[PDB]
Formats: sequence, structure tokens, C-alpha cells
Amino acid sequence: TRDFNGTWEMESNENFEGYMKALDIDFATRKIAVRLTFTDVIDQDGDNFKTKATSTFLNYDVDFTVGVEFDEYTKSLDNRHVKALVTWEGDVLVCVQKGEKENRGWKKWIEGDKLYLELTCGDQVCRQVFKKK
Amino acid sequence: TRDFNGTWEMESNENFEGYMKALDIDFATRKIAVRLTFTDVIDQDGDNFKTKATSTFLNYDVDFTVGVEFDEYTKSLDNRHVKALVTWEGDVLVCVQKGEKENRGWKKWIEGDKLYLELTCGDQVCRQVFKKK
Amino acid sequence: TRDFNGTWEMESNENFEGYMKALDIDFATRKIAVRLTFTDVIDQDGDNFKTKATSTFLNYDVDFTVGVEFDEYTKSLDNRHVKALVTWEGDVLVCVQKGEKENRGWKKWIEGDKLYLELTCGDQVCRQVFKKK
Repeated sequence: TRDFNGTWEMESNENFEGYMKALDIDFATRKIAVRLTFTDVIDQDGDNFKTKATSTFLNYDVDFTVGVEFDEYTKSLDNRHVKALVTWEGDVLVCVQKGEKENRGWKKWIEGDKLYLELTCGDQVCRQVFKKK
Repeated sequence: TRDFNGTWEMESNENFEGYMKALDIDFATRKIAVRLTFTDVIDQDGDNFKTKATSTFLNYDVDFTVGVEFDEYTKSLDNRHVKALVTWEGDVLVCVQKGEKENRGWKKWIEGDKLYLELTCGDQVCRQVFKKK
Repeated sequence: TRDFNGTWEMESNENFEGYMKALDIDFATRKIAVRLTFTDVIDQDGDNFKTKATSTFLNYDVDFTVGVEFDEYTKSLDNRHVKALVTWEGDVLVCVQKGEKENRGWKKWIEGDKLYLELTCGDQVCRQVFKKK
């Protein structure tokens, strides 16, 4: 069909970074665009086209079972490969990420109606708290 | 007129880069902030003000008709000036963007309810697939 | 408790930059990630977990009363500390931000249903106009 009309949500994006590298794009905007997804609204009347490309950040998925070792590529962060294992310590989810970095992992627990997540590596700890919606 | 209450959506942003350069802001976040739009929710009680400044990415717009060469400032990416021409090859939209980069263009076609877009430059092609929502 | 099911919206992010630096993450993606907040939807059936981490830009909140000088940490821009004061010039909000940069401030006013904001540092002025929604 010749009809490109409608709203299109991206599902795949292969060699986007290589394409941008060939375009002589700069490290900053290459790192910006590599963490996105796009939706194109095309309005097409015969041979007249009006396109609008909206971009937002691509969700990151992590699926695991407690006690089962899995392979995690932290595309969210440093894009490293680690072997991750999660355990129950009382009501605490303790995850160890074995790999190049020492003392790397996180701990997650809930107090009241708020969630507490401590991400750790080398000596740097990061404390984040989330509210339930 | 002293009443700033409400949600205000941006329509213009002139010399934002120059303002940030005068603030001597760094290339990374300058490249991030130049691709944004802002919406300010103001709650104003007399002389008391409560600000919310939300930031969103900039919708990239492209309007063209098949067969007429047009001028494209390829923002979103390398911010280059190209002379672009799109043609129908059967049911495929093939556009070549003549400019500094050689063999630069793209192809667009439809299979069922999926859109296929191949962006090309030198030897690097990037394949993207979109689902209709 | 051991039930992490639901949607959790972030309200703090402490030592994120040190954590990312320890991960040997790059200035570009560190500068982007410091300008974000996250919302995680967790689906947990017993010991099976399915997490989805959505990313959205941060919200720059600014609270002031007209005539009272306040302290502003411009995390949106140069991450500088300035002592800011807002005054009425007719129906225009004129704010001076005393600090390292000279002649730094802004002006805000309403014409009809549009908002006009002029950000003024050294020699560079930046004009932004918003439409009321």
C-alpha cells in the first residue's frame, strides 16, 4: 500500500549508533539519541506529507527470579555485563552483580508506603527513595 | 497583568545557546538543553509564587511532497543543510539528501500494519520498524 | 513485607553522580542522567519479578515571594548558587540574581494570554514566550 498515514510507535532500531557515527555526530548527542525511542505521526494527502517525530526515553526492563543467577547488561548505566543474583535477607532484596567492578550490587526494601533502594559499587553508595502511586 | 496562574506551554526560544554560553555551561548539557521545550505551571497567591518547570523533547517536523526538491536542515541529528528529493519506486518512498555526506538517504515502506524505515549514509544503514498504535 | 508490586515514583536521588562516576560512566551520559527522575512499575508474583523503569526529565521547582530575597541553586542551568530578589516593575516581575556572574537576572510579564520571559546574563539575552493552555 502507498498509505503511510497514522501514528507509528518504534519497536526496533538496529545500528542507530553506527549510522550516527557515519553522520559525524558528536559524542554528547550520540549518547542522547541512543537512549531514546521515537513515534512518528504521518499525515499524508496523496503526495503531500506532514511528519511529526516525537522522541522520549526508552524504558529499561529487568526480569529476574530470586535465587536464580542471570546475566545482566546494564544498558541503563555503564553498559557492562555482570552475573547477577538476588537473595532474600528478611524483607530485603539483596542483589550481587559479579563482574569487573568490586562491591557492586544493590539492596531494595519497603518501609510504610515508600521504597528504598541503595545502589553500591566500590566505595560509592547511592540512596534513592520512591513513593507508591 | 499580575495574574501568572496556570500552565504555560513554550512557543519560542531565541538565543538559548548564547544565554547558556554566557553562563559558561558545558557542551554536554548545552546539547541536551537545545533539544527541549518547557512548560511552566505557576501557582500564584498574591505575591507568593510556586513554579514548576517541566522539560520535554522537541518534536522534529518535516513537510515535503514527492517529486519536488526541498531544503532540509537535518536537525535532530547532525544539523546539516541538505537538498532532499523523495521519489516513488513502486510503493517505496526513497529519498536522497544531497550534501556534504555521500550516499545519504532513506527508504520507507509498509507491510500490513508495520512501517519499515532504512536510513542510509556511506555504508552504514540503520533499520527501524514501527508498529501502528 | 515482601510485596513490591505496584508503581513507584521517585522522590530522592542522593549521590547518583558519585555512583555513576565509580561505574566509569562518561561525562555525557552522566550529565543527562543527573537531569532525570525515574518511575518503576514492579510486577511480583511470589519470587518472580518483572520490573520496568521509565525515565523522565526532572522538574525545576522555584518558590519565592515578591520583595523577599531567596537562595536559588540553578540546577537547571549552570548549577550555581545565586541570591535572587523579585520586584514589581508595573506588572513585570524583575528578578536579580546576585552572584559570580554580573548582570544576571530575568523579567516575566503577561500580554493577553501569552507569557514573556527574558533571561539576561552578561551581554546575552534569551527571549522565550509561552502560550496559556
